[PDB]
Amino acid sequence: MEDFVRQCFNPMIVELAEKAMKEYGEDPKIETNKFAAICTHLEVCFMYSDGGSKHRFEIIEGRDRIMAWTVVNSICNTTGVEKPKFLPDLYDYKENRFIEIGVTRREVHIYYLEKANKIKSEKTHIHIFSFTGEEMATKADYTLDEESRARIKTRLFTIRQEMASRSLWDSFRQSER
Amino acid sequence: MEDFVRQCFNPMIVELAEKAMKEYGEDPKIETNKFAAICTHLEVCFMYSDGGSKHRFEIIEGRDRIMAWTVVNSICNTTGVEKPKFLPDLYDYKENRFIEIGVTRREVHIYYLEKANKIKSEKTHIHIFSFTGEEMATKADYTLDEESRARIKTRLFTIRQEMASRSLWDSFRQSER
Ligand SMILES: O=C(O)c1nc([C@@H]2CCCN2C(=O)COc2cccc3ccccc23)[nH]c(=O)c1O
Ligand SMILES: O=C(O)c1nc([C@@H]2CCCN2C(=O)COc2cccc3ccccc23)[nH]c(=O)c1O
Ligand SMILES: [Mn+2]
Ligand SMILES: [Mn+2]
Ligand SMILES: [Mn+2]
Ligand SMILES: [Mn+2]
Repeated sequence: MEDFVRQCFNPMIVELAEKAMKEYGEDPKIETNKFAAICTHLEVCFMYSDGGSKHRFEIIEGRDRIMAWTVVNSICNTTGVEKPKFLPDLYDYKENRFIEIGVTRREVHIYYLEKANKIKSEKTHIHIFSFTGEEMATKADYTLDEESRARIKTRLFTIRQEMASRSLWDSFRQSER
Repeated sequence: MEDFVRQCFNPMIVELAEKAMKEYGEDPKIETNKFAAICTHLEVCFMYSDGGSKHRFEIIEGRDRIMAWTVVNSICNTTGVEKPKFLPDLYDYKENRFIEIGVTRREVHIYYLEKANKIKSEKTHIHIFSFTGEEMATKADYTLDEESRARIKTRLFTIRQEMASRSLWDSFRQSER
């Protein structure tokens, strides 16, 4: 599974995931499933910010803590939108809202409720994806066009198939909570 | 001059410049001219990467050292281009070359020679801008279109005028070497 991650994900995503795990005392060599989950979530967030017009989204995930809050606070001062208690993943300049992106191996509705009642913030938009092709967003507002969401859902589908071909999918799908 | 920097530059550029100065033992409150020079160089590099087609440029400046070399090494493994000895500022996916960007207050030809004989690498492309409107590149290959270079040269012109209106230009133009 470790060799699959460094093979199907770019070195920039792999390095970001390795730093996030080591910041919590986890070895990517041992918790290889969470290693892949972080890479997958990072890849989806980067594809999400490329699926609209130019400069429509500001990336917050992947940045270090100080720069991430520098971007968040700069937006709240310029646009007046409320400041989130936790770091979101994107900001929609067109819709004037923060975006939280989730990638689940289980069911898409369980992850939305778990992330909605955990974020608590009324303004932050939520958009969940899954490896089987489902997606659900806040109030059915999927932000992106059907073509940009299709390449994200197809990308997750391709990842699921490659690990299934490598007999790594069921161990990955199982270890989510 | 310190109040001008935090006013005319976004908080993301200001925070990046403050970190770069503190990594060398310099206080942005005292060396305010180098504080502005770092912000200006960062702003030009970010506008440069927005002046072509989407995904035409990869940003290397502004990243921390580990991520910057992660991007550089990933490009040298994917495209086979030679690995630079020093971190460049951008990579041109269309031209398959690294880009070094310079912003000088003096003359544009002195800065090109000083940066050419210092980089020594034959493949790295050089592109210098100035606050008065001059620009020169490697072998007259300016990479960008005249419209994208115009908004960069106009931006530097606007910066020069605001500090001149604040009686800060001549102290800034003088402290370059
Ligand atoms: O998309 C998501 O599900 C998502 N979830 C989070 C949650 C809730 C807030 C904190 N947190 C973390 O995961 C912190 O990191 C670790 C938490 C626990 C164990 C970890 C082990 C290795 C690496 C990171 C870890 N934070 C988001 O920014 C986000 O996008
Ligand atoms: O554009 C350019 O002129 C440009 N110049 C450089 C030069 C040469 C390589 C090192 N270096 C530095 O400036 C390092 O930082 C400090 C060097 C010295 C003093 C400093 C004080 C405060 C903050 C940074 C400082 N490096 C580029 O990446 C680049 O883009
Ligand atoms: Mn996140
Ligand atoms: Mn997320
Ligand atoms: Mn540089
Ligand atoms: Mn430079």
